Order: sequence, then structure tokens, then C-alpha cells
Amino acid sequence: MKTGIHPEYVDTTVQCGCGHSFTTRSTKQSGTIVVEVCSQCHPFYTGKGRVARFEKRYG
Amino acid sequence: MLIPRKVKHRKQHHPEQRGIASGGTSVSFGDYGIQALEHAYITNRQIESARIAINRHIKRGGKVWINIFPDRPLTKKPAETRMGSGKGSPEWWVANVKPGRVLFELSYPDEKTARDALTRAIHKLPIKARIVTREE
Amino acid sequence: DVRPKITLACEVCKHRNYITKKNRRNDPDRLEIKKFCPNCGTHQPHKES
Amino acid sequence: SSSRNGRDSAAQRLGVKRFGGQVVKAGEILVRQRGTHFHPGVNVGRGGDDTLFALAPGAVEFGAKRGRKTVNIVPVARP
Amino acid sequence: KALPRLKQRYREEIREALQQEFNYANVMQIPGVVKVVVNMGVGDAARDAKLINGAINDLALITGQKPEVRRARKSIAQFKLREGMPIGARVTLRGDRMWEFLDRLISIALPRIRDFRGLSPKQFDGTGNYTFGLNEQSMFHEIDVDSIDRPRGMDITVVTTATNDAEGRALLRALGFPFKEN
RNA sequence: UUUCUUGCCGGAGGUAGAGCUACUGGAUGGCCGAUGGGCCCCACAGGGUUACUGACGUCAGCCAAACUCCGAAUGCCGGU
RNA sequence: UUGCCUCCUAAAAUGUAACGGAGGCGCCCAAAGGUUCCCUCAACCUGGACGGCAAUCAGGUGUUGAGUGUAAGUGCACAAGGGAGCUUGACUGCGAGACGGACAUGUCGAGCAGGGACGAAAGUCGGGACUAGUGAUCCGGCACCUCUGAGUGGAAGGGG
Ligand SMILES: [Mg+2]
Ligand SMILES: [Mg+2]
Ligand SMILES: [Mg+2]
Ligand SMILES: [Mg+2]
Ligand SMILES: [Mg+2]
Ligand SMILES: [Mg+2]
Ligand SMILES: [Mg+2]
Ligand SMILES: [Mg+2]
Ligand SMILES: [Mg+2]
Ligand SMILES: [Mg+2]
Ligand SMILES: [Mg+2]
Ligand SMILES: [Mg+2]
Ligand SMILES: [Mg+2]
Ligand SMILES: [Mg+2]
Ligand SMILES: [Mg+2]
Ligand SMILES: [Mg+2]
Ligand SMILES: [Mg+2]
Ligand SMILES: [Mg+2]
Ligand SMILES: [Mg+2]
Ligand SMILES: [Mg+2]
Ligand SMILES: [Mg+2]
Ligand SMILES: [Mg+2]
Ligand SMILES: [Mg+2]
Ligand SMILES: [Zn+2]
Ligand SMILES: [Zn+2]
Repeated sequence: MKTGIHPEYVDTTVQCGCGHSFTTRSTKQSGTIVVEVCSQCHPFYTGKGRVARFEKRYG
Repeated sequence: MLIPRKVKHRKQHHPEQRGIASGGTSVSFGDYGIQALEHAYITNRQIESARIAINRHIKRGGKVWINIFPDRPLTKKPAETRMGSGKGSPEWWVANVKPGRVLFELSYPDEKTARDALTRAIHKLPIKARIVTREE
Repeated sequence: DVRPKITLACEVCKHRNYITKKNRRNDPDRLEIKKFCPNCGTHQPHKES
Repeated sequence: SSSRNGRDSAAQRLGVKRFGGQVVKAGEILVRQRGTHFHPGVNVGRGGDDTLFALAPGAVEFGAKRGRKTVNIVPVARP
Repeated sequence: KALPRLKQRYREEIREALQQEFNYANVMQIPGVVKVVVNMGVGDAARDAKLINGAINDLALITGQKPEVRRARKSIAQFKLREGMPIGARVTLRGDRMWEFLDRLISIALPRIRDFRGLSPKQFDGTGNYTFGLNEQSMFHEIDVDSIDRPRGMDITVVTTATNDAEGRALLRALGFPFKEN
């Protein structure tokens, strides 16, 4: 790893609105990333006709 | 007329009329063929003449192969020109034909009509030729 | 013209020791290289005259 | 009319100058060539124009090394 | 004395899952991930050379290491491209920071894709490496959306010691990649 | 006697010839089928068909002063 | 059309004519030179945001069909092809021995010394993969040198 050329890589904490936390590395110098959605509360990750319309009108 | 689409060298030394044909000496497509017995430059105009003679005789119901393609150019100088001033422009396209070479092949159901058709073609060619079969 | 003949002279003793060519558009600046100078008997800086 | 040709360069007299078994002095030119049709072998140098020349006296020996044709000098026994 | 989160999960759980699933004869045959390459093909740079610097800064923030600028190897008139023009930026991630990028990607970046309906499971190159493209760079929290001049997409390839697409798909699946079902 | 002649030994070669699924070009007939083209479903999309056209590939028969995977006889250089 | 370079004609050493068949040159490069170290194309198959036959990315097949500043030929994958670090040998004094050949020209060269470049070292380097990019002699210009200086010291002029 060449000394000066890279952006600094810092220990970061990621926190989510669903409360899920996990520690990782990141380029964010603040060392904290707040995020609205994650793998754990994305609906995709979790799994979350004309005749019928006719009968809603007239039955 | 048969002409090559392109040639790398448009002005060529004359083909050498020496030696017996080492390749294309047997009938490979039809059942009858014309085998050359003499050296000649066969031109594309002679090939056309001969092929049409075969077609006219059989009328229909046969297939004619031409085993020889006239890709060798022969030049000609303009008329009434003195010697020198560069080589002439290409004028004729010829095949270098050697004795033993099979020039034309024919498939036809009737042997009598087939042989007659090939004879009609031979009279169009500058050389002496005989009819040959696939058999030994 | 485009590649004129230039003479390299020794910076120390100013003897015109070498002649060579360069593209004056590719190298507008006076060419400066180290060459053996016979008078000085050592490699010296030489500069286009 | 006129031809656009009529041009040629001098013949460069290339080729093998010393054949197999010929005794040569050091420095003697062995082959004149354009590329490495022949490669330098033992006690044979290659000139900047790809001339092959002897680095030591001896007999010229042609041989193949890894397919490359090579010219070699073998030392001749002293009388 | 340390290990990236996803790497620990691989060594402790995913290896055993793959051995039970595919029944490899030798442990050296267990597929792992070799490297992740992130490529940005700024073809527009063949005229507007300022664009290269944006792609470089974005990749540096996204991956944590300086991109390498890739020169065009071949002139092509239709693209107005001259040989030697800087036309691409690439980053090769390996080891610990390849496991961290992957963990951030699977956990944070992919769920931030707009209208994300999962990735297609058919983007394997027959030898079980996976490639997929992104159209924008906003789904990375390391980039300030306040500061982007223009949407800059990229191609992300995960290369694997898997010998076939089925094994490579199983590995990425166990790695948490969100694949569609077809 | 270093010249020449004959026998033998050591050498380089690309002609004659030949060969080309060994290259660069030319080129005959099959087979196979990208590619356009017509037409039917009809939406311009995904497809099913046609006396068209034929890449690429493949089977067999070939051609070249400036083609060569090959390759003499002679000639030439040296030794004896 | 006239000089130079490459191929064929040219008959397997060399050489070989024609108003025979084809092209190129009267440069270019301060790196495209020197050295040390590393690397292997083109084409094709498969996958991938713009992106298509073809831009950049990834995997596979691929021994040479790519690339060698620039004609052609002989070469070069062992690379002479691609990349990178340092550098000026694109040297001064020389040169055993050869090629070529009417002559004048032209060409190759190990090795020795000086003072250097790169390299741990062995070593390589007297321009460029090689063969064109050029013009005799006379007359004259410029710089330098422990030469000469028309009675002598200078100087002019003349030498090297
Ligand atoms: Mg033959
Ligand atoms: Mg420069
Ligand atoms: Mg010549
Ligand atoms: Mg050289
Ligand atoms: Mg031989
Ligand atoms: Mg012949
Ligand atoms: Mg031949
Ligand atoms: Mg000869
Ligand atoms: Mg001869
Ligand atoms: Mg004569
Ligand atoms: Mg090189
Ligand atoms: Mg010079
Ligand atoms: Mg001499
Ligand atoms: Mg010369
Ligand atoms: Mg020295
Ligand atoms: Mg030397
Ligand atoms: Mg040179
Ligand atoms: Mg070079
Ligand atoms: Mg005079
Ligand atoms: Mg006086
Ligand atoms: Mg006086
Ligand atoms: Mg004076
Ligand atoms: Mg003088
Ligand atoms: Zn969450
Ligand atoms: Zn000096």
C-alpha cells in the first residue's frame, strides 16, 4: 500500500433506523455512517384483473 | 465470361507450356469428361463457346463442370506501335492447359447424347482432346 | 530548417566540440547535455552555441 | 506511352563469404546478410549491419541450435 | 487478531455450507473470492477530458484506494478516440478491504439502489465470475450527494475460484447477494 | 604447379519439380447455415414459413515470376 | 527518363540487359538513442450501466496470423514487439583482420587507453532490427592550436 496516494481508511460504525449496527472500514473520516435502509429492512431482502374490477363495480 | 474478380499481378510472364499435367487428370464430378492431349492457352471465350455447345446439345437434365478457370492474363500492345515503351495492357484471360488435364465434365443419363455433346465442345477448343470416363 | 545543425560547446573552456541536429520546434530551448571534452580531458556540460 | 518503372538499387553482394571447413583469421567476415538468417555461434560476432565475423581463428562450422541456423568457429589444432 | 465481518462469516459458515452442498473431494476446491474490480468507462472523456477527474475521485471515495487511469489502446474514429487518451478508471480490491467493500455493498449500497428489485442471477461468465453494472454513484454513502456534478455509473465484477456458474452462484448467494428468482 | 582435370570429403542455397488444412492471393462443384429479402401471425416485439441471397465452417478437384510446409540435378567456395 | 533504397525478372554462390514487371527516398526521433529490469500480442468465445461490429472492465481459448517511426525484402515471440527507472557511448585517441571493387567512393570489425552511462556482478554502450534520407574537387567562411611570419620585433597573409 503506497503511503501518500490513497484516501485514509478509518474504522467506521454503521447504524440503521431499524437499530441494526455493524462495524466496518470506510473512507468517511467522521467514522460514523447513519443510513435509512439496510440489508435487514429492505423489503426485497425480507420478502415483503378486468373481470374482478367489473364485479367491484356491478357484482 | 469467366474472369477473376482481382489479381495481385495484372501483368504476368506467359505461363510455361511444358510438362504433363500432374493434377486434375481424372474425372471427379461427372461421369464423362474431356481430357486434353496438347498444350494450349485456353481463353475464356473458348470456354464459354464450348460450355454453350454442351448445353445446347443436352438441352436440359444434365450438369456441366468446368475444371479450368482462366486467371492468367495475356497482354497486348496497341496496334501499329513500335517495339518498346513498356509492356502492353491485359487483353486475354487464359488457362494454362497441359496434356492429361480434364477440362470439362458432364453428368447425363444417356451415354450417346453425352458423348455427342462433349464432341461438340471439343471442336470449339484449340487443342486435340478425347472423351474419358470415371472407369479405369 | 526544421532540424538545423547545432554546435555544442563546452561550458568550461568554450571549445566547439560537437555538431549534431535537433528539431527546434520539439526543443526550442538550447540543448544541454554532458559530453567528453578533449581540452578539459573530462566529461563536461555542453550547451548549444 | 511510357513505363513508370525502370528503377533498381545496386546489388549489395550479400551471402556466405566463408563456407564450411574454411580456415579464417579473427575479424574475418563470414556472412553478409540483412537480418539473422544466420545467427552468431561460438566465437562468432554479429555486426551492427548483421554481418557475422570471426572472433577467433579457426575453421568455419555451420550448425543448428534450437532450429536457428548458426555459424561457429572451431579451433584448429596447432601444427 | 482482526477479521472483516464478511470474511469471518465466510471462513466459519459459508465454507461448510458449500462443502455440504457440492461435496468437494478436496478442501482446496472450495470456491472463494479472489478480487473485486470496479471499472468506470468514461468514454465521453475522449473530448471532455475534465470528466476523468470526477470518475477518479468517485472511485477513490467508494473503494478507499487510488484508481488507475486506463489509456485507450486503439484509435477509433466513430468514438473520436485517439490511442493513448485516458478513457477509463479501474480499482482492484483484494484481501481485507475487498471483504469490507463487499460487506458495505451488500449491506448498504445495494438496498439504496432506486427501485431495487434485486440483481439478475444470469450475469455469470460461464466460469462462475459475476459482473453487474450500476447507472449512478449516489447509492454510496461515502459520496456526498450535495457535491455530485453528474451521475457516473460503473461496472463491478466479482471474480471467483468457482469453476462453473452454479458453484459461483451458490457462493455469492451464501455471501448475501440479492438475486432474483427466474 | 600455386592453374586445370578426375575421384572423394566439408559447406551455403530456394531454381526445376512439387505442394498448399503451411502462409499471401486466385479459384470449381457439393454440404451446412450467419446475413440481409419476401410472407404469415400481424404492432415496430417475440417469433413460424419461402423456386430469393449467401458469410463462416466443412468434403472433394485445382492454380502463381514478385505464393512456399518442402525441394533436387547442375553450378559455386574450401579441403584432400 | 537520368542519383540513392527494396523486391521480381536473375536460370538455388556472387554478378547479370531492355523506354521489362512493382514501390519507396532527398527524412524523422533529445527519445523512437544508451543501459538495467519486467511483460506478451492480433483474432475469437462468454459475462457486464450508458456502450453499438469495435472504447474501458472480467474470465477463457489463442505460438504468433499483431506489432516493429517510414517502401520492400531478410529478420524478430529467446524477442529486434509492449512498459518502467536512471542516463547522453548520437563519446576523444586508436584499430588486428576482413567484405566490396576499373578507379574514386562505400562497408564490417574484436580488442587497447582516456574520461563516462547503466548494472550487485558478468558485462553492454563509438546512435536508431537491418539495407535509402545524399554530393567529389576547387574557392571561401567561422572556432580553436606549443605551426609559419619575405632584414629584425610585431602584424597581415598562409598552415594544422
Ligand atoms: Mg499440383
Ligand atoms: Mg521532448
Ligand atoms: Mg536488390
Ligand atoms: Mg545497431
Ligand atoms: Mg542444403
Ligand atoms: Mg514451377
Ligand atoms: Mg516457386
Ligand atoms: Mg543469385
Ligand atoms: Mg545460378
Ligand atoms: Mg551486360
Ligand atoms: Mg524493445
Ligand atoms: Mg551525430
Ligand atoms: Mg585496414
Ligand atoms: Mg549503402
Ligand atoms: Mg573505460
Ligand atoms: Mg566496441
Ligand atoms: Mg546504424
Ligand atoms: Mg529501439
Ligand atoms: Mg575548377
Ligand atoms: Mg618580418
Ligand atoms: Mg619586410
Ligand atoms: Mg593568423
Ligand atoms: Mg584554415
Ligand atoms: Zn435497517
Ligand atoms: Zn572543455
